[PDB]
Amino acid sequence: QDVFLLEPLNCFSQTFEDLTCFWDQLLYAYRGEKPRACPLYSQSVPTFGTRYVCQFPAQDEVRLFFPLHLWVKNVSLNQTLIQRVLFVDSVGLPAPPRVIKARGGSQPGELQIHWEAPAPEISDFLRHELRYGPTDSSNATAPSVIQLLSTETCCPTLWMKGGSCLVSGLQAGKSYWLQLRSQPDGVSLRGSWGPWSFPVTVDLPGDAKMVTCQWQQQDRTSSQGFFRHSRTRCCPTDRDPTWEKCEESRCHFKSRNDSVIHILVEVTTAQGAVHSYLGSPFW
Amino acid sequence: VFLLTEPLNCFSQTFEDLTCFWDEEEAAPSGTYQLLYAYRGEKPRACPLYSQSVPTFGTRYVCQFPAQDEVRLFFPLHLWVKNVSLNQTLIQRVLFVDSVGLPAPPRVIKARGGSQPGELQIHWEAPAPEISDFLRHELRYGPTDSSNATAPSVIQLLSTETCCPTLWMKGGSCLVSGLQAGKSYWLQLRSQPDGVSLRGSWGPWSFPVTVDLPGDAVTIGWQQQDRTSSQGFFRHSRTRCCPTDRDPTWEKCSRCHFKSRNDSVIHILVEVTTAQGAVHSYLGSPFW
Amino acid sequence: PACDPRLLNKLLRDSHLLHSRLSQCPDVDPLSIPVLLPAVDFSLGEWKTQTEQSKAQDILGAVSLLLEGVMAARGQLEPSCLSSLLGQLSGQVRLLLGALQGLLGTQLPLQGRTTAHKDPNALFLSLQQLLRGKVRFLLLVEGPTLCV
Repeated sequence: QDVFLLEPLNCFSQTFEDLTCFWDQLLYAYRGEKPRACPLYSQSVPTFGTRYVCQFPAQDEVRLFFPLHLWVKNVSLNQTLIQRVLFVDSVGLPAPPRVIKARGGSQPGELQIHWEAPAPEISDFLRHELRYGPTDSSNATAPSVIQLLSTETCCPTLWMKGGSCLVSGLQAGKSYWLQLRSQPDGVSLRGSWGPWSFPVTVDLPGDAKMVTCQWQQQDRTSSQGFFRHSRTRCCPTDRDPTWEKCEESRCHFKSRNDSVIHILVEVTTAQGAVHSYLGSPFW
Repeated sequence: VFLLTEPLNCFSQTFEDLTCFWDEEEAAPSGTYQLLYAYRGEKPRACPLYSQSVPTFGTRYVCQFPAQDEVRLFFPLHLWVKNVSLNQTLIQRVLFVDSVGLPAPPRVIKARGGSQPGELQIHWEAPAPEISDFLRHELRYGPTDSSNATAPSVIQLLSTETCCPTLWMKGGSCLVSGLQAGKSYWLQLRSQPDGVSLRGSWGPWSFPVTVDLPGDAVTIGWQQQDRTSSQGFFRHSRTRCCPTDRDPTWEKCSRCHFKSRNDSVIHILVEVTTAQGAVHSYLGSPFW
Repeated sequence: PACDPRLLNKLLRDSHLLHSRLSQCPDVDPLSIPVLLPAVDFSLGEWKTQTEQSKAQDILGAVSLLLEGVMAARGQLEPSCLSSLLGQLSGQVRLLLGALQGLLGTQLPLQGRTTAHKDPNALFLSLQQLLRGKVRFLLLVEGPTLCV
């Protein structure tokens, strides 16, 4: 989506540290004080109107949980113009998550989305959501499926601020482009859903007392993988996945008793591409 | 406990009282020994000091402050021995009473065994006046049947949750699991200050209190033994709140034939009384 | 507003980060003019004898006096790294005050004991204490009592 297209007056805060009000000067006041003019620039565009936009200096002026009164004072006759009373608390339009670097770890349909939140100081308040669609897009922008990022035990905003999640339900196969957007929860901070992220073309690794994994490779291909001994301590992981060389269809490795196995079979052709067969974990 | 790093280590049990000392191996005659205190720039006062000659370890000089309201959280406390004539100072320390307190352990640790099969409802009454909301309590549950040279001290930090401490009736009762069922555990709780508002080392453990924790359902089977009077002293919990009231709030029924109810957890508590009148109760795993 | 525990934790964490960042940044020499800072020593004894209203006005006065001290503090710190730090601190205190006024109510501000401090480290420490002492205790013990 677009940062400006998200109402006589429109305002939006992407980090609750900066605010930007626009329509189509822009005098604003915090409770009781002498009004000041927000620095305004004219973004003239033939398609739309004049599109007057100003950005607050983001210095001790985006104070939260305070009523802000906006009145437009045009230089024509200083008459009454567009007005809006807003809570910078309650008009948040948070920036989308960045550095998504999502990988299809854990379950074969599972997609780990460990992201570095662009705003690290408010990552607790924001309630993110994602939209993921197939690269083919057989129905244009019809697949707007959205999974809310609640604070479950497997999708929290863990540190190294950033966060992580374990959104599931994504079918195995074609690489999925996904954009996350952030909106304040509403319990303390309120606002509209943030602009969508840049569509990142992440992929998932398709589909397929010692245990032998009897797998066969196709013609003119390779055979390699890793095995993560995460010991199911926590659902999410850090940015760097664990790497463990599959040293011998006859791969042999030592694993903890009654522990989960994060198996992976990776096939790369002569040209060089990602083509993997992932198997479900076993206890 | 007194001795439990700083030679002037201080000791606060309720954050309304302070007491500290200097450890001296050499015995000295009474006199020219006082402990002075001055919150920031307050006029220094002479703490009431008595000499305690610890046997085979030296002579302590513990003193206790006169009144309890004179204590104050969030304030630098300077403890120096400054003499115009003697010009001698033994130990130096500047400290905050909420950065050093070793608050008292809970006094009564009534444990009813909980509702879960292997469970321990520690409904302590929080002897600390108004800081039961700012003390990360610990516990040292461990059986007394084995007494080795090294005491096995299992530790749980009692993280505050929706069904754990910081509740009124002050006090608190947090569900702690992982204990052996029916092993007649004993346990004691320390009170480490929260680390955010109040800071300091762990206070002394409590008096080890025996807990007649009921056994598991697998240990009982309902099954009846010879000369046993079993009572169906069950509780019909409606999934309202995991922590239980301080009083033993519980329900009561050949077979009592309790009627099942919707959207509630069915708890069965088996109470067995022997010919001697001793309670030999076992618990069971709740079901939907 | 301030009812959210995550808001209080975020305020505490941000104040702690600012305090840590002040130490790294050099040239923190104190100014001759003092900065008036609130009265943050709470005696555990006078916490049952004070009702909700008195504690509310005391905390509001504390946070407001902290804001006035910081505003003077920024004015004190010549535009520099240590002003950027004081600007971030002023933002922190303003956020806390705005959160408190939503739940606890404006009521009537009151003035308590007056303390004078010299170095900005004192400002950061006192803000950390306010988010550790009276504010933390009122928001953690009288939470359900006062929010509704």
